[PDB]
Amino acid sequence: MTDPIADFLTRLRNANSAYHDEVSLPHSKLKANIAQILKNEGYISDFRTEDARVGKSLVIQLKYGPSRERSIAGLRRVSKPGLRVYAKSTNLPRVLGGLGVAIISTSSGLLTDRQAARQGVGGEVLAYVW
Amino acid sequence: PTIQQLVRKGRRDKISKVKTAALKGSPQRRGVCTRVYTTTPKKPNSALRKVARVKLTSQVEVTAYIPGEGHNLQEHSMVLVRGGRVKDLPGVRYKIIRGSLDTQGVKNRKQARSRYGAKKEK
Amino acid sequence: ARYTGPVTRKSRRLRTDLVGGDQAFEKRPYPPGQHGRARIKESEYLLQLQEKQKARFTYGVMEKQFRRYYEEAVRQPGKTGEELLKILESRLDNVIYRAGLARTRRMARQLVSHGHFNVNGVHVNVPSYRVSQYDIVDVRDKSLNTVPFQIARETAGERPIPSWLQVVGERQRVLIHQLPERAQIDVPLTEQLIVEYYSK
Amino acid sequence: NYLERVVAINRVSKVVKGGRRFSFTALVIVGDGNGMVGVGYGKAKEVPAAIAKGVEEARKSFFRVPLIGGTITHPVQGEAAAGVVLLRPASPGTGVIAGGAARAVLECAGVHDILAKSLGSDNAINVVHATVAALKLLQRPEEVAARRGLPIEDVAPAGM
Amino acid sequence: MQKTIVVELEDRMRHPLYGKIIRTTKKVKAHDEDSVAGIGDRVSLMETRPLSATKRWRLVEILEKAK
RNA sequence: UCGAAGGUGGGAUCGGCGAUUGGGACGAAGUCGUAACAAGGUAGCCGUACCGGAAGGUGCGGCUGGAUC
RNA sequence: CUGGGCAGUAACUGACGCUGAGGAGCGAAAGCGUGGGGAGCGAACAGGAUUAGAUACCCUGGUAGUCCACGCCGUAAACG
RNA sequence: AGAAGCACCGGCCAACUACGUGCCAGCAGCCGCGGUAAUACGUAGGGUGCGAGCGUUGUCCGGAAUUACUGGGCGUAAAGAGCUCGUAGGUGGUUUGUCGCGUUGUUCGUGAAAUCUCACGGCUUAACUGUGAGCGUGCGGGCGAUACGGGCAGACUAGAGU
RNA sequence: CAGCUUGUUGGUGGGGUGACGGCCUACCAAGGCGACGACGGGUAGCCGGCCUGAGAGGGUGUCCGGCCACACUGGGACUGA
Ligand SMILES: [Mg+2]
Ligand SMILES: [Mg+2]
Ligand SMILES: [Mg+2]
Ligand SMILES: [Mg+2]
Ligand SMILES: [Mg+2]
Ligand SMILES: [Mg+2]
Ligand SMILES: [Mg+2]
Ligand SMILES: [Mg+2]
Ligand SMILES: [Mg+2]
Ligand SMILES: [Mg+2]
Ligand SMILES: [Mg+2]
Ligand SMILES: [Mg+2]
Ligand SMILES: [Mg+2]
Ligand SMILES: [Mg+2]
Ligand SMILES: [Mg+2]
Ligand SMILES: [Mg+2]
Ligand SMILES: [Mg+2]
Ligand SMILES: [Mg+2]
Ligand SMILES: [Mg+2]
Ligand SMILES: [Mg+2]
Ligand SMILES: [Mg+2]
Ligand SMILES: [Mg+2]
Ligand SMILES: [Mg+2]
Ligand SMILES: [Mg+2]
Ligand SMILES: [Mg+2]
Ligand SMILES: [Mg+2]
Ligand SMILES: [Mg+2]
Ligand SMILES: [Mg+2]
Ligand SMILES: [Mg+2]
Ligand SMILES: [Mg+2]
Ligand SMILES: [Mg+2]
Ligand SMILES: [Mg+2]
Ligand SMILES: [Mg+2]
Ligand SMILES: [Mg+2]
Ligand SMILES: [Mg+2]
Ligand SMILES: [Mg+2]
Ligand SMILES: [Mg+2]
Ligand SMILES: [Mg+2]
Ligand SMILES: [Mg+2]
Ligand SMILES: [Mg+2]
Ligand SMILES: [Mg+2]
Ligand SMILES: [Mg+2]
Ligand SMILES: [Mg+2]
Ligand SMILES: [Mg+2]
Ligand SMILES: [Mg+2]
Ligand SMILES: [Mg+2]
Ligand SMILES: [Mg+2]
Ligand SMILES: [Mg+2]
Ligand SMILES: [Mg+2]
Ligand SMILES: [Mg+2]
Ligand SMILES: [Mg+2]
Ligand SMILES: [Mg+2]
Repeated sequence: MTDPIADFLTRLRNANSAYHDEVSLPHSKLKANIAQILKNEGYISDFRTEDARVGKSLVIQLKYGPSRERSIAGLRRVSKPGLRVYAKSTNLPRVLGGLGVAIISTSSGLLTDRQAARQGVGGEVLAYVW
Repeated sequence: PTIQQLVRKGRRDKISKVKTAALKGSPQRRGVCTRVYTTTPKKPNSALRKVARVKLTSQVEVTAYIPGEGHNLQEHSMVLVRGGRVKDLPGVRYKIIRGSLDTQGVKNRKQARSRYGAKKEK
Repeated sequence: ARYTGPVTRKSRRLRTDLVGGDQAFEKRPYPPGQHGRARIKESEYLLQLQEKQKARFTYGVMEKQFRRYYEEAVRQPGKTGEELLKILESRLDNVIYRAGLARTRRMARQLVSHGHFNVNGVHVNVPSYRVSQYDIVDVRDKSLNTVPFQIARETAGERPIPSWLQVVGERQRVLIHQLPERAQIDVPLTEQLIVEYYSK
Repeated sequence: NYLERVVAINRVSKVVKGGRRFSFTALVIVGDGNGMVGVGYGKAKEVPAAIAKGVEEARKSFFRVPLIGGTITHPVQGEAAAGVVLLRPASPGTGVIAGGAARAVLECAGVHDILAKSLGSDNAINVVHATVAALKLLQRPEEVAARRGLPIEDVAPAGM
Repeated sequence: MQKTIVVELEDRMRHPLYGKIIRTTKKVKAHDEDSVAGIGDRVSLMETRPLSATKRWRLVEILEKAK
């Protein structure tokens, strides 16, 4: 078992494709921060933290339209544990030509491309969501 | 496969084959043109092709094709050889240049007249 | 070099008349050759080819030079077709044609070639000279009162003068307010096919 | 008043006791030239009949394409049976840089500014299907912002 | 090695093409006028003039001596 | 003392030729069979061993990429 | 005499994990060495039959082998 | 008034007919064309492209996502070792503190000139030439940040083992 | 191409140099390099650049500019900043 962030992305993607309304998954600070970013960008509905048998459990409810369509189109881990990926403020990645979101881990916390270019800081490219 | 596997063992391009072997870097090559003869092509063509055995100045013996209709070649005679395939003769990969040291141009030729060698008219 | 050949054949192949004037039409259909009446296959390459042919033979430019004009246009910021048109239009002999000093394009080219003009008091005789913004074009003061130039002295009313250059009184002089915009100035062609031709 | 392009015509055959019975297929692209395009396959024993059937199939199977001013909104990658097509938007200067089938589809749809590259199989039918798949995958800023919220969290420099 | 110590240095640097971070080790030879240093013994070094054919480093201080 | 060139010696290594001999490929409309493709007329392939002008045969084990009620 | 697995408990340790270039071990049958054993089967071999021929298929015999002890060999459509 | 040629015209790929020849002579980059009505051979007429050039040969990149980092694969198309254990190596669960090696921000030095890009300036234009700004992906020094990776010091039981 | 190395690896005293240094010498110790490819074989002047390419890459090092090496083949010193 390696790369829990990729595990988190895979769980969310599979549930979103299976048309599920919520997911459960072991809670870590990094996952909580990524969930906060996703909610702020509007790709999910609200999330919450429970207390499982051992440790804590993180539950995310997924957002769908009036018809049954997904608000999340894709998801892909970028900086894998076998090859870390970093970027500078000059050349932060662009997702769907700007219609998506790329998560950047900076010394000031997790940020999106817009929030990171407006601050002029780079860092590790965690994942694309769009 | 596996960036670590690539780091340990990089990509290696394919192996090509030299085609200019007798010319060995030169665009043309002089030869002595021994033992001129004729050859029948591969199965579905049934023609009579005019060829020659050329001993090149690169100290290699190759077989060349004589283009055009009608030629003045013979036994020992200096020719200028270039590259080119015939696709029906089995292993001929060289052509005699017409309009060079001993191979005079094609007589009565009127179209394209530069291949095969021919001055316009005077 | 120059073409120096029948212009009507070259218009009949491209199905468009490029000359106008006294020899505007040949008064006959467009079979450009012996087999010119054939209803032939229409490829995608053919449209691009013939559009670039129209662009070249509207101005009498040669393929090698048009090629360079293409890199200039694509390398210029903005768009591509309008920049190509602007470059092809700023040619001094074209300016002479558009300023109502010429019956055709060929004879405007010959007048520029034989050095009948000065720009900033500089004797120029290259047809491919490129005029610029705030350029004045002056006829050689020792070259006036000559028949083919004074025949255009009184006939300055029929063909319209575009809105980037300007002509003045009896001293026939040209002033360039700004570089043209050929896309809004007399396009007998679509510039979007030259670009596609120069991508294959 | 439509734009119709026949892309590929090939002669297929079926063997019987007597011999080979020949027929014709004619893949046709039909679109209004503005924002909407359709694809129809069509097949018959004679070329004009196959072309006709392709035309009605395409006209019935019209679908809508999201444009942002003469080009597509964002890059996409379409996947047919085995054909792969990549589309990217370009500045207004560019033309339509595409192969045969993709160029037919895009120019009928009414796209002026596109870089299209086919990476998978070279079959015309599958290239067309991959291109329409990518055009399906395309998105518009307005519903991506409807899906997410506060429709300014994008970049819309030109607009008009 | 009679007043000489051998120290292993490790450094990590991005792969030129694939972008992975590769770890590599060196082996420099350092000088001990007063030879007291054993196996393990993370040490600090400072490079100096050619004190020998192969020695270019001098021991500074033995920090966190071996366990 | 060191010392180029030279001399002596035993090896290493890279090529060329070589009577004769092993296979390979391509040739026409040659000779001998008919091994495979259908249950291809004894199901076929795989490993191994022996044998036989030649395709191959047979034994042992395996597989279905074969059948049977 | 001896190896592994699963479930339950949650008693214990506290990341001790995963994979693994080379390497090592095991590894059907046939085959090989030394010794023993040998009913049946059965390569090779012999005869009969079929056939134009039949170095085969079918029949009658039949040696190695198949078995055991101790070593070697290290290959299989060793396949899901 | 002293001054135009070369290549091609079956598809790719713009450009077609007649005559002669009759698996012959020959052509051909591919696959093919020629065995008596050849747009594929030779000539003519016509056409197309380019033009003081036009064709052929040779070599390199491209197309080729056919060595795949960007950017490919392994049931049957080429491709999972017969299976396991294990060395170097690669990779690593949750959580606290610290360091600031990786990472990232900024500044100083350097990254010669020419060449290259963008803007002018000068040769009648252009090629060419001068100027200014970029570029020079980097490296070294100083000063910030600590989200993630890593090191160091702990903790936990969910993985692993007993 | 899987084992290479004995001034070889290190130390001390001397010598030598414009200068540190096995650069050299006497003595002492027994090390040093290697699968992250030592030792060996093949090929090659290196770079700013040039060609190609969407880019990443690939090929190349000719004019021009910088550095290196050599001057019939091999060795040696002298004069001198
Ligand atoms: Mg393919
Ligand atoms: Mg010393
Ligand atoms: Mg011999
Ligand atoms: Mg058989
Ligand atoms: Mg048979
Ligand atoms: Mg039989
Ligand atoms: Mg059989
Ligand atoms: Mg037998
Ligand atoms: Mg067998
Ligand atoms: Mg069996
Ligand atoms: Mg405890
Ligand atoms: Mg293991
Ligand atoms: Mg192994
Ligand atoms: Mg064994
Ligand atoms: Mg056995
Ligand atoms: Mg035995
Ligand atoms: Mg035996
Ligand atoms: Mg025995
Ligand atoms: Mg028996
Ligand atoms: Mg028997
Ligand atoms: Mg018998
Ligand atoms: Mg095997
Ligand atoms: Mg088995
Ligand atoms: Mg054509
Ligand atoms: Mg005829
Ligand atoms: Mg002909
Ligand atoms: Mg010229
Ligand atoms: Mg190539
Ligand atoms: Mg490539
Ligand atoms: Mg890859
Ligand atoms: Mg493949
Ligand atoms: Mg796999
Ligand atoms: Mg198969
Ligand atoms: Mg296979
Ligand atoms: Mg297996
Ligand atoms: Mg380990
Ligand atoms: Mg480990
Ligand atoms: Mg580690
Ligand atoms: Mg970790
Ligand atoms: Mg510079
Ligand atoms: Mg100027
Ligand atoms: Mg710095
Ligand atoms: Mg447990
Ligand atoms: Mg000594
Ligand atoms: Mg000493
Ligand atoms: Mg050399
Ligand atoms: Mg490429
Ligand atoms: Mg020398
Ligand atoms: Mg000499
Ligand atoms: Mg000398
Ligand atoms: Mg002096
Ligand atoms: Mg001196």
